[PDB]
Order: sequence, then C-alpha cells, then structure tokens
Amino acid sequence: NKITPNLAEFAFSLYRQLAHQSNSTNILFSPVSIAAAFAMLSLGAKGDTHDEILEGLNFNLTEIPEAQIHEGFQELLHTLNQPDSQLQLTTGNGLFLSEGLKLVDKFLEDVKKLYHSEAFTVNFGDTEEAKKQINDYVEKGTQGKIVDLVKELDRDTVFALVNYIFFKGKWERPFEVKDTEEEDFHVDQVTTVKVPMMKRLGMFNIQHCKKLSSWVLLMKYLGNATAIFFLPDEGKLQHLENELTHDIITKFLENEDRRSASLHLPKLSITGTYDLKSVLGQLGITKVFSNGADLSGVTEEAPLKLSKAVHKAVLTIDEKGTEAAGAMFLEAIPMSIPPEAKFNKPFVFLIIDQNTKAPLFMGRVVNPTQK
Ligand SMILES: CCCCCCCC(O)C[C@H]1O[C@@](CO)(O[C@H]2O[C@H](CO)[C@@H](O)[C@H](O)[C@H]2O)[C@@H](O)[C@@H]1O
Repeated sequence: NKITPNLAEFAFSLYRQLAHQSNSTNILFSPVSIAAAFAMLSLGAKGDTHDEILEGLNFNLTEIPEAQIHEGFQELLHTLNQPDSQLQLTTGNGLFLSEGLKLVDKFLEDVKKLYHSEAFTVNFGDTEEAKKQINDYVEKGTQGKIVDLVKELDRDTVFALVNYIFFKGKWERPFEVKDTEEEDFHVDQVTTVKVPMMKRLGMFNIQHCKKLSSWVLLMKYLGNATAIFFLPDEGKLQHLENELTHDIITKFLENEDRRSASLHLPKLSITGTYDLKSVLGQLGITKVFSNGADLSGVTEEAPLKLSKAVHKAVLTIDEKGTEAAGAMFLEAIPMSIPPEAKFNKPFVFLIIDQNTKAPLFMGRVVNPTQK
C-alpha cells in the first residue's frame, strides 16, 4: 500500500489552501478524484510541467520512481473499484478526444493501462452532442448525483478529460428519524430558519486531542469505509485545519475506546465547486496552466494546456448513512455562490476507505445547507 500516504498529505495541503481563503463557507472535495486526474495527465507531460504536477501531488521523484507512482494508482484504483457487498464505491476516468486530432500512442496506452481510462472520440463541432456524451458518462458514474456537469463547451475543443467518484454507505450506528428535530439557524446576522438536526444518545468512539484542539468522533460505515469528524474547540478552527496530518489520523484510528454521549448531527446536503488553477498553483503546479505548458506527450499537433480545471462534489448526510459524488473536468465549468454564515461550532470531516486508507472525501461544515 503505497502512494496513499502522499495522497493523504495532498489532501491536507489542498484543504489548507481552500481553508485559508475563507472560514465561513462549507468545503467539499475528493482528493482521489483530483489526484487521479492530474496523475494521469502527467503521463503526457514533460519537463517542469510534468515535474510540477507529481511534486504538487506530494510525490518526490527522488524517493519513489515515477513508474511505481503510476503503478500505485493503478492498484489503488483496482482496489477501490473491487465490488464490496455492503457499500457502493466506484471511480472512473474518461478521455474525450477530437476525431481528426493526431495523438501519441504511448499516451493512449499508458492511461488505459495505468489508470484504466476510457477513450472516446467525439466530434466537438457538434457541441451539444459532445457535451451530452461527457455528461452521460458522469451522470452514469455518479448514479444521477451529478447530471449535466458541463454547461458550455468551446467550439475549438479537441481534448477533454473527466474523472468521477461515487460512494454510498450506511452508518453502523444509524440515527432515528423520530429523533430528528427542527432547530434554529441564523441564515444571516438578522434572521433564523429551522433546519433538521439528527440526535442520538449512546456509546460513541469519541476522544479529544490536544494537538488538534478538538473532539474526534469515528462513524463507521458498514463495509470497508469510515467517517471521522473533528469538532474544534472555541476559536480553534484554524488550529485544527493546519494540524491535521496522516499520522494523527492513524493514532486515532487505533482507539477502540467508546463512551456514552449525545450526538447532534445536522441533516446535510452540501456541494463544492472550485477552479483548481489558482489553488493548485499554490501547490507548485503552474506550468501546465500556462502557455509554456508542455503536454506534447498527448498530441504533437496541438498546443495543449490547462486553462481551467473545475472540481465538483456533492455529499448528503441523513439518519441512515452517507452518499457522495465527485467529478473532475479539466476545463471551464460555472462557479457557485456558497452562503456564508458560521453557526459558531463548525466541524471538519474526512471519509476514508479502510481497504486502502485513502481519503475519498474531505470537507468543512459551517452552514447546514439543505439545498
Ligand atoms: C466530533 C463531533 C462532531 C459533532 C459535531 C456536531 C456539530 C453540531 O451539530 C453542533 C451543533 O449542535 C448543537 C445543538 O445544540 O450543539 C450541540 O451539540 C454539540 C455537539 O458537539 C454540543 O457540543 C453542543 O453543546 C450541543 O449544544 C448546536 O448548537 C451546535 O452548534
């Protein structure tokens, strides 16, 4: 089990970037979805463009040969897609290539082999049809969670890359709908609304960490998955965010001490949309997003470069479990206007696959959106 330790650090790194831009908006993204897409793309990149990408994903070529990295992803992806009898989890990569655009064989085979990618040739001259195919791919993979992902597509498009992840799990310790109650929340500084709050009194695998300055709760999903929640102490949100690390989570995953407690978890339906260019730029990956981008490993008759890279994720939480989807489109997609209002006691969460110890999703909940 390799590359998962890097994937984890990549998560926190990316999380911290989004976290220090605002502290009053909900956050949600899939490290796996983002890492798989850029890792696969690097196979067609060269020089700095290439090195910046793998390095920006928390990979150092001096510690692990590139061959093993692309290899670690191939196995990770194979393991994540292995059918689990108790939960649903799937990830897929798709390439939509322009008919008439000459490509590099080596690239087509590296992706299909290493990232189990699917290659589709489409006519981008028929923009409505090209979008439909892409959108049908994501909607099929996200089981209806994300439909009509791409609203507009450039006429001159010749290459498109999309990644999707889907997860649905049931709490081993579910809540009771009868115990859910409407509660007051300040939508703005001057008006409140009632939102559904789930409640349950019993034994929980809770604990408190000094280094993180917060309470840590573990919510197992039937299957090989788990959800860890972090409730920062007063004024210690920023502290939690910067202190989260792979090891810490490890020291907490090996604690079977459960105590009695009254859990209050709001019914949630959150989303997250981000143009990763600036954010990933902050991690060292900038060349591929510039004109000096070298992706001559994809095609030799087009000056490929990433102009935009939007990540979209949706997560629903209720009494019985969790359902979440994520998609990565390496092009333009509209941004949303998240509502900004902190209900004083925000929390961070991380959804993890016990089989590979990989972080499927990570977020921050400050607003009880029901969207
Ligand atoms: C790791 C723990 C994760 C649990 C996170 C719970 C977040 C909330 O739901 C917080 C929210 O619930 C209320 C309800 O009154 O607070 C109660 O529950 C929290 C649970 O931690 C208690 O600490 C509070 O004392 C309770 O009042 C909201 O007021 C609160 O903001």
